[PDB]
Amino acid sequence: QRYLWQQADGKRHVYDTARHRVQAGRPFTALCGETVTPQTERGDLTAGLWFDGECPVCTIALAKALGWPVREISDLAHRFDWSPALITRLAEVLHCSFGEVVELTGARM
Ligand SMILES: [Zn+2]
Repeated sequence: QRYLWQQADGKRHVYDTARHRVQAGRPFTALCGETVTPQTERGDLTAGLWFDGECPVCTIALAKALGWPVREISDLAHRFDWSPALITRLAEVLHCSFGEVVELTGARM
């Protein structure tokens, strides 16, 4: 498995095992491009205690990276609430326009 989940900075992010090794107190850069530090006191190093919500940008980015059809990624995207900052970041990660992410994610408003 090239990609694994890892809770850090209050969300379950995904990371590329070819580029990072997870260690307590050490930063890594997740698929969403956020640099995050797992901490033992937050339960980050104990998988049975991962209670944070999933990182929406990492989730969508993982599906895209596993080669999902755009319709399926869209259904997946619809189960998150997308702030404008989340749309912008996903746009940067998918390397597409803001308008295409709005369409993909069903973000209204
Ligand atoms: Zn993330």
